[PDB]
Amino acid sequence: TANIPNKLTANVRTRTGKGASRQARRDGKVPAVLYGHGTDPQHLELNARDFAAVLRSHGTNAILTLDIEGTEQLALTKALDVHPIRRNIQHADLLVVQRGEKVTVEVTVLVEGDATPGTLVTQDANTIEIEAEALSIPEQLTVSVEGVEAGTQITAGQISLPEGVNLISDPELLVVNVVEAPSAEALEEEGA
Amino acid sequence: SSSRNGRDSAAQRLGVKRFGGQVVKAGEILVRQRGTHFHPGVNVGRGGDDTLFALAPGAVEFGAKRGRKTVNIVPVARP
Amino acid sequence: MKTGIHPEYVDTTVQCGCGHSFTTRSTKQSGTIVVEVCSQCHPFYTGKGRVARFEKRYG
Amino acid sequence: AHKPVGQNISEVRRNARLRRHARLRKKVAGTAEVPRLVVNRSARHIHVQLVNDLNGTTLAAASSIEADVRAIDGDKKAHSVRVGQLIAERAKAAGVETVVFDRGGYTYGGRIAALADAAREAGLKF
Amino acid sequence: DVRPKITLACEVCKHRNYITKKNRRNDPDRLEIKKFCPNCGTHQPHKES
Amino acid sequence: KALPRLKQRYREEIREALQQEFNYANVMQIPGVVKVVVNMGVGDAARDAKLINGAINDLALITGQKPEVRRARKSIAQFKLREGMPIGARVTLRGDRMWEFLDRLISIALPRIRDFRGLSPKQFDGTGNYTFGLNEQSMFHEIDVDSIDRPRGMDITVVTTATNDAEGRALLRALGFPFKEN
Amino acid sequence: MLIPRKVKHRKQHHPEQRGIASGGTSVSFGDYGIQALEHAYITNRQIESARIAINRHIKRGGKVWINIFPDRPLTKKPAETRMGSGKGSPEWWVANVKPGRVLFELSYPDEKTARDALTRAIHKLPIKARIVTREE
RNA sequence: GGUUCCCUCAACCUGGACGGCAAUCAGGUGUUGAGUGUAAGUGCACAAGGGAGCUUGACUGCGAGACGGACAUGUCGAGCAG
Ligand SMILES: [Zn+2]
Repeated sequence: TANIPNKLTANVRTRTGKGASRQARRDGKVPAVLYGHGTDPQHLELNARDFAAVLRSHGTNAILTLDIEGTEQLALTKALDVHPIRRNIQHADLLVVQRGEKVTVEVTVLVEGDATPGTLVTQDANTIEIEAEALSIPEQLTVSVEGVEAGTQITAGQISLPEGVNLISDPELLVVNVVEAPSAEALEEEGA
Repeated sequence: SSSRNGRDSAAQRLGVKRFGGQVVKAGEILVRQRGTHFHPGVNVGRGGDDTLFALAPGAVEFGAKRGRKTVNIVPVARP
Repeated sequence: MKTGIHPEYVDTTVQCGCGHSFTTRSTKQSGTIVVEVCSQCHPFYTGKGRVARFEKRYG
Repeated sequence: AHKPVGQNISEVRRNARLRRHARLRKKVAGTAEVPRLVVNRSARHIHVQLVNDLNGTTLAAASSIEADVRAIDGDKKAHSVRVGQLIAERAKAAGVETVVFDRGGYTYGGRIAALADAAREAGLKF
Repeated sequence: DVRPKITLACEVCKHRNYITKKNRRNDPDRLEIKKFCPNCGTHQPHKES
Repeated sequence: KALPRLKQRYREEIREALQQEFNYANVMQIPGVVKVVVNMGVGDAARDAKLINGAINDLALITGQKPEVRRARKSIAQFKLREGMPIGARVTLRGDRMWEFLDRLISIALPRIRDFRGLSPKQFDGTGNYTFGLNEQSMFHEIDVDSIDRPRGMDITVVTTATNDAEGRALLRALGFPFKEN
Repeated sequence: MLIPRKVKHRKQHHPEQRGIASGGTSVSFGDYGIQALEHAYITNRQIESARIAINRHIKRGGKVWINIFPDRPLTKKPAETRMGSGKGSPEWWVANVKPGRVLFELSYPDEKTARDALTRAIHKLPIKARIVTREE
């Protein structure tokens, strides 16, 4: 697994605050912060539409290469602030990384396949933690429910991870819990 | 029907009377309270009903010693 | 040890039915006691008139 | 591998004494005008000090480790009298004439009481 | 009255110097206690009337 | 001048016996015996005062010292027990007086139990202490059987410096406790 | 109908209806959910009517989660009485709902029947609402 | 009640004649979840909580300085002498 950093242009902010951040958003920008082992946080700005396009096609853990006044800098997306109602991106944290560094990251697990026709699939944990290289983070993790019959606890320790990726969360999480499908009498009694 | 409630008692005007940096005389009341939310410090005593009063003239100063909030009196140097 | 609150306590001597003797201290005013079972007599340690009545009149 | 189960009597005895020394020190305190006489006792020796609690400084100190105290041919309490007289001479050589007694947690009696009465007949009043 | 009011008097000058309460079930007898008697000027035995 | 036999036996026949068996690093780690405590939970003393009085009379004869009178620390309605009244007795033994009791218990009293079959070795207190009870009290020669009113047993417990039960059994069997083969 | 076993205080002030939801604004258990867009008090009678409507549409399979509980009592004084003389006895239990909160969830194998099922539940509630999924 | 000195609970695990979830005994874990005559609140493990010895200050003449206050009430107090 290897990745290509996504080019983004970051402008150093002049004024910070709640008044200045609101104005920046009205112009189609997202405030962002570049901390890490640089140990001197930079308060940057990013194009709102261009930043979100990188997230769409590469996920939340997107590697970025930024252009701060002519100088490049490898950055990782650490966290995103999203409005519950408008589904905006109000803020973003960027963590400085270098090639070969190991970072602990939460990646999504996806359920695929078609199990026994008399069963219902209920995925418990949405994400699991790993620890891969800066440029070698998987964009998704895949599990398969094929021919899985009745009650089986698929566990976080049974997920096929690529080379160089080590599971950080405990290996006994319940990720996918295939169960016998509820009946019309199980629906009625549950919830009263 | 009716209501079984409707009682209450007189407010006792508890609280901090002299605040930080405020010059006081000797024997003057600093804090009125129920328990020892504030413990006495230097030149401060505790009354019968847990009242803190100054034992010497000076300036009030709040501190903290071994996890306890305290009230201290520091002297004022004569000109 | 307080003075006048404890039972009167004097060295004694035990003599068993197997001939064994000790030198111990107990509370008995007599000064000695005699016992027919000791560490050397009881079967469980060693591993070895009703009995005599049936073994004399009947055999 | 040996794994002890509980607490040795040394640990129980030590923490209990510091527990009852702090209960003592909630009243007594040291000032340059009226210092505090702290006494520490062990199975072999006995120590004293004159501590000024306002700034945390020790004025004078006498102990049974001194070569001249060892020469005494009495018992342990005989050395405590010697140690008490030394601190009274050193207390008055620094202008101190009134002190307050800090027994350190130990029971007042025996070796501790021998030292205090030795320092009382020698000039110090407390 | 269970807890009535009693007057303690000096046993030397018979002066009634104090008044207090006691439970006459827990203490059926007259209360005997030492209190300062201003007329005598010293602590004297005071006994209930 | 002299010593009790068990202390004499323990000092230079038992102490080094444990040395090669358990291979200690310091002589300070060799287990010993700390104290023995004799208890009688009367229980039915909530009904009469004569019950608690009798127990403390016998217990002085068994050991050789006055007992306490352990008062209840709780009020229990189901037991008709109100806090603050006698419910039991207790004696602890240390030093010489402990060793004689351990001498007489093994030599005289223990084999005097009817149809005696030893003592179970599984009654150890997790960390190397042993306790056991008796249904009666007539197995002692310091009492007179005619004067005996009713059975009133004890709860003998022996406190040792042993770390675990494995070392607790080793010390106790050396003294001579008759452990069953199970 | 959901009713708490016991509440410490029976007669309480009205829950405040200001701000937007701090927590619970995302789907955690099921695949689809109902997100609120207005403030209201959702009564347990409306919750029961709104999860039966989900049941009657998916029929056999699938699982339904309810993310809110009617904890807070609203009192009503007896009818045709003048104002005064105390505070009335509690009658109905509500859940303080703020915009952004996710009320119901559903886990059904196909999409069209699951989205249709949740719409039938929205028409039983006194607020505007929308259907959300687990994806960003 | 005053003073002087000593102590750390509740709960849980294990072993013990009646004895059991729970009585008395023993070991370990346990920093406050127990307890504070009596409602609640503010406090109290430094203990204001548990135990023991002596005891009557549950005093007499006073009281700088304050809190609170329509007024009348009410409240705290170092220090002096017997
Ligand atoms: Zn008189």
